[PDB]
Amino acid sequence: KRITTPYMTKYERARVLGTRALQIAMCAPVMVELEGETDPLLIAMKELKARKIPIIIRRYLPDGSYEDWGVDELIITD
Amino acid sequence: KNMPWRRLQGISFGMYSAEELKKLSVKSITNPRYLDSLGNPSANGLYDLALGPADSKEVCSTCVQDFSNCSGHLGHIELPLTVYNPLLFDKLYLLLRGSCLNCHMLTCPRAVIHLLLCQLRVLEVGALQAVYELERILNRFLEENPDPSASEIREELEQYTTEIVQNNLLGSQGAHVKNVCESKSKLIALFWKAHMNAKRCPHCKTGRSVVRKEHNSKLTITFPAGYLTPTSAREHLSALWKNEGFFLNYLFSGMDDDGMESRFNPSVFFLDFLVVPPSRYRPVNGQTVNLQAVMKDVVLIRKLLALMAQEQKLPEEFLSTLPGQSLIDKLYNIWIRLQSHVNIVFDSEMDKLMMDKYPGIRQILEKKEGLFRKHMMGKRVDYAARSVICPDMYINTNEIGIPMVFATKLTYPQPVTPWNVQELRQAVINGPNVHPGASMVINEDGSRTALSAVDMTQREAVAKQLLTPATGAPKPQGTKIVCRHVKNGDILLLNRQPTLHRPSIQAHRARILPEEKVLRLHYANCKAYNADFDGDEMNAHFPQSELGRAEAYVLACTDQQYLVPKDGQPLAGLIQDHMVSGASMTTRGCFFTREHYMELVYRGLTDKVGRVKLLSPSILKPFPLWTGKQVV
Amino acid sequence: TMGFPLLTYQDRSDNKLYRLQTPQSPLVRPSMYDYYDMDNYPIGTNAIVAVISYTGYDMEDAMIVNKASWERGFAHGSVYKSEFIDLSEKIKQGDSSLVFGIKPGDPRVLQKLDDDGLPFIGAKLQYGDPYYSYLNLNTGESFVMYYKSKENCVVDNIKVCSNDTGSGKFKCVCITMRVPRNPTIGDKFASRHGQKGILSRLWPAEDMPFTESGMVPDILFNPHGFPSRMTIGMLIESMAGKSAALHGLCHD
Amino acid sequence: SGYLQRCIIKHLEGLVVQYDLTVRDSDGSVVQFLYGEDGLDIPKTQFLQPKQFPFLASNYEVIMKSQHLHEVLSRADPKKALHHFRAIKKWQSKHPNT
Amino acid sequence: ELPTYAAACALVNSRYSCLVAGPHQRHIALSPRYLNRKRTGIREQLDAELLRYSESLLGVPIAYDNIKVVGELGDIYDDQGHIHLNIEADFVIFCPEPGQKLMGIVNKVSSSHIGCLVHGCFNASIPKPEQLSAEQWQELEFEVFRLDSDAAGVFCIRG
Amino acid sequence: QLISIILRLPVEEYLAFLGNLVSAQTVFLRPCLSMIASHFVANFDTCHRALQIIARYVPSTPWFLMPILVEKFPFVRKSERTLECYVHNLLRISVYFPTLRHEILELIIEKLLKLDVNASRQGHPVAERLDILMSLVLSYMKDVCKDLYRDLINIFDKLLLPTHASCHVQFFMFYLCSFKLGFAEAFLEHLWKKLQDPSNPAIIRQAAGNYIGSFLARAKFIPLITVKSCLDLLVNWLHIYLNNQHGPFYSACQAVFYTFVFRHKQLLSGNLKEGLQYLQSLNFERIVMSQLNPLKICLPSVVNFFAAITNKYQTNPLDTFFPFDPCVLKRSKKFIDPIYQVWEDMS
Amino acid sequence: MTFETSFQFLKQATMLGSHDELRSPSACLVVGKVVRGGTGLFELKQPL
Amino acid sequence: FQVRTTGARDRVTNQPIGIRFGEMERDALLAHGTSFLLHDRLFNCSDRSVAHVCVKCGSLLSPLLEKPPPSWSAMRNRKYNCTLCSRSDTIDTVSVPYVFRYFVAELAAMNIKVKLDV
Ligand SMILES: [Zn+2]
Ligand SMILES: [Zn+2]
Ligand SMILES: [Zn+2]
Repeated sequence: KRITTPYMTKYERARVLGTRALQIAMCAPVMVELEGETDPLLIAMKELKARKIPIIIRRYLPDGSYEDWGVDELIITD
Repeated sequence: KNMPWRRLQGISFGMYSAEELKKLSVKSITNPRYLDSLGNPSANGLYDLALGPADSKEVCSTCVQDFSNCSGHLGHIELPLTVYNPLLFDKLYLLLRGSCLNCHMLTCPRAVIHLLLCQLRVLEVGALQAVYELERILNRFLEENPDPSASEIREELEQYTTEIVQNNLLGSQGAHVKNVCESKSKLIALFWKAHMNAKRCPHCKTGRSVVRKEHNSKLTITFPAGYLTPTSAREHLSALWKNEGFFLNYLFSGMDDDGMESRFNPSVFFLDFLVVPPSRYRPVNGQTVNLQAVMKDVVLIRKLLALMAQEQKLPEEFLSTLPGQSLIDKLYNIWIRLQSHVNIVFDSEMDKLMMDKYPGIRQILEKKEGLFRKHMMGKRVDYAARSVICPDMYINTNEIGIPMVFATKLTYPQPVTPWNVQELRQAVINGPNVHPGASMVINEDGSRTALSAVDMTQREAVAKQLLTPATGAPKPQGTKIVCRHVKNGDILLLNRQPTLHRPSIQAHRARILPEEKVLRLHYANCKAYNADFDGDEMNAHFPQSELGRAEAYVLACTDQQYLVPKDGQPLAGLIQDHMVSGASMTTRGCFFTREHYMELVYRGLTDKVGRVKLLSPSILKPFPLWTGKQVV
Repeated sequence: TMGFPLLTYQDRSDNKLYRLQTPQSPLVRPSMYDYYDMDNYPIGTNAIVAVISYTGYDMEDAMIVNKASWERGFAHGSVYKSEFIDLSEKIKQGDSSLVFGIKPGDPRVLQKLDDDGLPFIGAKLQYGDPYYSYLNLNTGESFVMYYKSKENCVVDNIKVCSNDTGSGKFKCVCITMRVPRNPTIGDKFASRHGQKGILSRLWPAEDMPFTESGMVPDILFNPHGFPSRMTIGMLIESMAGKSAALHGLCHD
Repeated sequence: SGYLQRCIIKHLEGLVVQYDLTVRDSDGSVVQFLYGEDGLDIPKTQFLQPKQFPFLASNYEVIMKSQHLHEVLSRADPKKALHHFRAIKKWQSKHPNT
Repeated sequence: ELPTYAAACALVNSRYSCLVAGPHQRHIALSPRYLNRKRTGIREQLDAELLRYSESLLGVPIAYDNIKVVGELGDIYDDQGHIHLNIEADFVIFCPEPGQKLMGIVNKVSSSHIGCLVHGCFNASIPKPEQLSAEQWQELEFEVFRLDSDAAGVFCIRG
Repeated sequence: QLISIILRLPVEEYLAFLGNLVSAQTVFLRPCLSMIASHFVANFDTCHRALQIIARYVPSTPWFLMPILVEKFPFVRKSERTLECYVHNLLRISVYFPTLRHEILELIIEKLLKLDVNASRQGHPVAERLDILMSLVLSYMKDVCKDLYRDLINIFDKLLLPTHASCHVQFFMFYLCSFKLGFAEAFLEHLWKKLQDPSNPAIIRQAAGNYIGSFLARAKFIPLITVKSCLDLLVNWLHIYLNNQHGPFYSACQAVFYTFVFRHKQLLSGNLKEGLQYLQSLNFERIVMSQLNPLKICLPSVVNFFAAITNKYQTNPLDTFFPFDPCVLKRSKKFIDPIYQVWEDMS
Repeated sequence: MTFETSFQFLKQATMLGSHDELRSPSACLVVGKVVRGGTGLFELKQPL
Repeated sequence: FQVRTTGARDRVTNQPIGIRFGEMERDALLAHGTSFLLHDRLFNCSDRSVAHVCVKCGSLLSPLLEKPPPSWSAMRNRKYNCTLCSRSDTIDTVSVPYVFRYFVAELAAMNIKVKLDV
């Protein structure tokens, strides 16, 4: 039973592409075929385009309820 | 590795007891001399090394650590006679101006104390539907039969306040709503301002022991048929709480458990010891001399009490000529001077007389030169530069020109991966004075390397041992991080005062312009910052860690902060030359030829990754001509 | 205005004297400028100002100076810091025996200060150089003090001052120091019609729009400083100074 | 006016917008049930005006490349929230003046 | 010598050897280089944890099997890359209590020390006389009154 | 404190009193081994017998011993005799301790990495200290020689293959795996495994391919059939890449070309047959004429030498470094002079 | 206590012994904590 | 030009002595919705410190680490002790600013104890 926004807001995209860029850095396993760039944010932003970031988001409602959205499920805007 | 994961989910504060601080303290001071004559901190004094260390080179004598590893230890100044508590002196006076000495009760009517007891145990749960229902049933039970003989409880009030507390018990944590704390502060304020006034005692039917207060240092009783000492005030008020602890602890939800069944004691209104703050939290001071004044007055009190404990004369319950009343051997004035000095310690408005004061903890905490505005909500930051802005236009609107006097000092810690190596190899080879990038690297186990700028072998040595975990630790927890210089894509966070709206701080991409000493902005930015180029000076904050770069690309970027929060109009455009140039170029009369159109288009664009596609002539013959609208 | 303040730079000991090397007289000026003889102490330099929006670094109260003209001497100046040093008004411990002096064989002051404790004259000073060294004569413990300012200064003259009688001991001195202070980017100009500019970009001379007579300009002024400020007087002063430099006249 | 803005800031610092689109304080207290009585943002409401609808009827296909999802599944299902706009526009033909 | 499991160290839950084989849950601060290849990071952290004192499991472990994580969602914190877990593990622990019987393997004999081993690895320090006599003395069982757990990767018993 | 007074004194009766002092509630043996390790800077044989008696009295002290080995290493600025005696005593400890040999080997190899990178093939006292320590460890490897090879493979894959621009630490593996054909064969298997695995980073793969080329092109105890099989596997991997399709492709092509240049005589059998070894000229015709052009990223002197050889026979910092023949002439003579093959590419 | 009169709103919260649960943006930067703003309005999980 | 990196720390509130972020800029960063740029500039750059709390009580000035024993690292313990409760268990580390540890240790002069729920 999950009734929240189907879309990924800008703050979602900020935290996902920040943690995943630190989950590319700190010698963490990269999960896409790449060309040789050296910035973690470009890797973590080309993984969002390829639906590869495996993060679950706990969108807290004000009660304390949480819905578990996957980054794969959320429609990102172009 | 070695970092806290235990968060915090709530805070609460109440008073220490007089027993808790005695075993949270370490050393008693007993010496009114804060510094010696040699230069060392004073032995068994106020900057004693049994407390925290008074410098950065000596250690502590309680837990043996230096200034970087300790936090100081609490001492205490023993007080031989009891003083009032300067925080809760006003509520003590209001618990004596509404109480009397004949019967140890309070002169308030008991038709409303039971109502406030009955409501403030409901709002501890936070029901709030029945703060009017309890006064409705109080008025109905008081009109159907008048009964002053109901002394302790009323069964019809207590049936509801034990019904909606036992039932509806799970919402003991949803009491933090505004509607609950508003109502409870309202009811307690109506109590202290409406039902706690001095009146003739209706329970004992005798004369009133009237009390009155002056200049926040003195309580005086009167005669029913005069300086109220704090020892007799303890011996009086303790009996008051042993009679009225069922209600005077649900006003004062105090130390723990919300004062349930006589928990909050009369030990926090009265002080017989002054705990000093630790030595490193008061640097070498205005707050040490307050404690020295208290301690010298304690020396005077001991000088008096050694003479009032004579076997010839014992009046207690010249060699000291400097006390005031030289006639009588009592000297209440010394003790009220001690309580006034304690008032000087905790505040500086409860003192009105003593000129040898320096501001106490209220003036340290309250105003804009305090803590919550100067040090706790806005802090002096690191990794940020400041310089004068100047006009520039051949850099992007999401761009900032940065000098190479800032890109030799502004450093970003990059985690060494096997993915972004051979770029940080070059940025250790360069050394900290040359900017394609350079270093100040820290190793695995956590000590800095400090590569020197005069040599080259001791920099290529680091530039080859980078990716290898050459420590040999039993657990690999982290990698080497190189303190890289700022390069031509990095976000600096740009600040212009007064920061009066949301586009008054933005995230601009750095661009290291060589041979300069000013910041540079494009002209579209200097309307959102409200800049005027005439000596305006900006702060260039540089996010050190890595989640400070993600909102800096996505959220705080200049590109999306094109509109204004006020009504959504654009706050980015082109100011002065361009509105004339585009009104004259795109006029119907302009006709370029083929060599000029191709120059204008490539002055407009610059090194874009892509084939520059072109239009065709507006006039094909007699000459290939391009109108100025075709360039745009 | 940084202008030519005074003529007696050696016996005056002000804190800051802003001198302008090579100031000129204005070719176009009112008659009151000569009634009071303001050419004894003139304030600014003439300039060949074009009103063109040539560059793009030339907007919102900013202007463009030719770099060659800057390198040849356009509005070069100085600023004369002068520190009055006393050893009993500032430094005060006991017995007042503080004379400027060196102990023979001190590595701090080796070949950087003179044999009496004061610096040399003409000696360039930087941050962290020895600046004066004084000698408590009772014991011999010579101290030292270091030049704690940012800018590069040149020691210009050093005056040794006694007291009002003439029997004071060698403990007062007033070191006067030149600081060169040329036009850097971010230094402000103006005209005589109340129209400030800030120096934004020193444009190389071959890039300037040269005229049909051969001339480059010297300062480029934006045509968007005019219509909100309505200084017609800078237009007539431009025509007037051009026509006064072409005829040998000085125009009223 | 440092004082007025400081006081309105520290009395409206907590009022963030929640995943159920109701503006709430820092203690769950409900201030509004939709933000600003229709739930929208102040930047993103600039072209919803009727003077700017021919900009959005031309340029119709430039927008439908970040907005492909209103001719395929999981959206473009108005039939639960379009019955209301036949009910309301049906009730207002039997009750003209309210 | 390396401590293997080897059926709870050859089933030493027997006479003159007190122990317990119970599950224990610990706290995991995992380096984020193991988001694929997960199990070797968990057992690489735990191999730096064995053969010493801890708080969740009390005395000392010797072996472990079935190192699984409670809950499928790890706790990536706010500004953090270290993904956080909690591992249940079927440790084999033993700790000396006052009034128990333990192992014994004699090394030497002196006037004030009998050196007894605990399962061939841990050393038990026992005084040689009981203040009665210290002349004639020829598996040992003893009593424990205090415990002296060491600091760096080893363990001792004061018997 | 009695142990600090007794242990600071340095025979048989003192050894018996030392045993009496270390039985004695063995908690107090934590400073004693550190005070012995501070006395490492004759008497050393008495220290060896003392450490044998202490560490064979109880089995927990070898498991306790390794932070003392981490901490009590005499520094790089200390002289030649101190480091030589410390490494000699540490290799003796590695002899009589079969369990603690891995910690000793990884400590010595990390410290020789730190002494190798500081001395970058002379543009000089630390280079001579490196020479003495390398000759001592290679004499140890000659005196001892599978578990030793297993430990050196582990510390190689943990330390040296991530280390770029190495000059002397690869010599230990080079002299170890040259003693047996199977050791060099397993080392080539491990390098081909590190080059073949796509989950490893490409920098590690290119460094491993440079190590493959440097081992196949500058070794004398290697047979020809193993070189033929390894080059055949490399060319088969190049064909697998060229069937459907860059970095490790260029590294493998540079390794194959490097091996062909430094083995120009051994890659041909006889004078001239109807076909050479594995059709290597047709192999070069189908590799060089591709559209990827691998000759641009390689070293141009190697490309010119390869072009001259193929005419006569009818990333970049990861490819710059090579194992260097010149060294310090004090102690590395009798190891490098046996199994080095002549340079200058004269034919 | 950060807005105005930091000594009375300390004194009431010592008398009444008040809690706060730390969801206010002024409060959660006195202590070290992420503001429940846009990027504090959720926390972040990963399977396995 | 007030360029700052590894600035000197003062005695009370060991934070940069430095360039000021400012109380009104906090407001604009909260208006963006960038809680982590704000957590960086306030917490991570200026005055970050660890604090040891007895999680049962919650006090911060209650732990006392003992001195090392005179056995000279022969079973050196180096543990923490809530001497309010004399128990050496669940002394957990938290991350709070040093100015907050000055607020706690200055309310402690005012006889005010602050619980922390960890
Ligand atoms: Zn201490
Ligand atoms: Zn009465
Ligand atoms: Zn506690």
